[PDB]
Amino acid sequence: KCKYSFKCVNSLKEDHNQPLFGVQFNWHSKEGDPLVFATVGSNRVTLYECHSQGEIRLLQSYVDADADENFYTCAWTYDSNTSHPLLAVAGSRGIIRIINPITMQCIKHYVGHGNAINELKFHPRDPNLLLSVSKDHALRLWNIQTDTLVAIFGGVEGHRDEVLSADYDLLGEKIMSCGMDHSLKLWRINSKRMMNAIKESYDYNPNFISQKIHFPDFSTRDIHRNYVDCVRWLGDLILSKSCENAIVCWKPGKMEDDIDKIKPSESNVTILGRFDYSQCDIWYMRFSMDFWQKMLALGNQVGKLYVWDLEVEDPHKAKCTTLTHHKCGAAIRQTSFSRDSSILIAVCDDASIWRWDRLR
Amino acid sequence: MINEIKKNAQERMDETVEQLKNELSKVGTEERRLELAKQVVFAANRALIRVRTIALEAAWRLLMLGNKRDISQALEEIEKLTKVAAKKIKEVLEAKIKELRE
Repeated sequence: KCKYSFKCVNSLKEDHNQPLFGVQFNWHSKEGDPLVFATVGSNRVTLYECHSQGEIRLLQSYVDADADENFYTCAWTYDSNTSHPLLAVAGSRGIIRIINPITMQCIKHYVGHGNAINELKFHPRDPNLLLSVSKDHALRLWNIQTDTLVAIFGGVEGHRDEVLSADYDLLGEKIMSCGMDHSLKLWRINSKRMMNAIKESYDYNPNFISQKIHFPDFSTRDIHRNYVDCVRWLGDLILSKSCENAIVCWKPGKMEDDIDKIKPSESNVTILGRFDYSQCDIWYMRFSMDFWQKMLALGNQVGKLYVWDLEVEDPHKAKCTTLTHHKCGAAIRQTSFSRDSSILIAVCDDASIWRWDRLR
Repeated sequence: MINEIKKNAQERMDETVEQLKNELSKVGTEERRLELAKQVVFAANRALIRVRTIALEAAWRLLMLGNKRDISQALEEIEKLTKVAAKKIKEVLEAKIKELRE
């Protein structure tokens, strides 16, 4: 049974008063470094630093020239040479912006088809490989050092409709995407073809032909009945949610099947458990985990934060005391754990930020 | 350290495997056996998770120490330890899951 306990130590409402869509702590930091998180919403990126006694300090504030920009997602990386962190941001205008957090300067930018961007993820082992999920039938892999589009996932046997979400596994050997067509698709990026595509993107110099991957390495529509808006890897297992107020834990093939022996033709799936909750059946409601994947968090549309202990097998027993506050009534779009799992931040539609410090 | 990062990881991953091997020793109808098989799958996944996250944390620590010849040799060695520990976890799973049936 879950043992985790949290206390609300602070909260703030951002001056712009617009919904905050994204929040991400920077995990590319050493023990002893300050705990920094980024929040995105409207045409703004704001960096905050968590301090003692619940203090939340404003470090940086970025305003995009394009007043019509509505940032939805952000993801952290670091510069291969200097090792200084970098923040990628994207939203409504279909543009990926790479911001240097020291100067708050947009150094690089990438444009795909031009459709709004749903989600951003950096490759766990290659900091220059950025995965973009946009309001389109395909997902893109970018090389931000050489500024090239490595690969396009979709088409003939891609998602029949808009891809909503995607995630890399712990070692960046594979991607699991999901979308409007109810399907979840496996794209292996440790294949000879994908390794070579990556290599050539690095070897390219002015001071480029992208791979068109029309077919996945596994596909299923037997997990959810409605659109899948959030997908995450939990080891060799998958966590995914729909509008049916549950996160489903499942795996490809049968109970004992090794994820790396799974054939593209595999017709079977195994459901392992469901993380039940309530009032979170609206569009763009994201779930997150800490570094060690010991905790699962999900905010709902009325300002309640559900937490689960991922070390507990039975999802019913894994349910931790729900985090509530009398002045927190706005939909929680996203939540972020600090690198050490001591601070949990939640961001809402009313521009509020909520800080929960782990008691136990 | 560069030497301590590879060492602290080697032991941490090996203490992971030892904890799974014992966690598993603590583990019938067709249904009851499928519940035990799930339990062993759950346990080995938690092990695969730990090993991979140790590698990630070992990798990043080294990457945040900038040799360039020994720092790339460090990651090379750590990523090799990870594949060894994952193999051993997937073999201890395949031994216990066949033991419950037999």
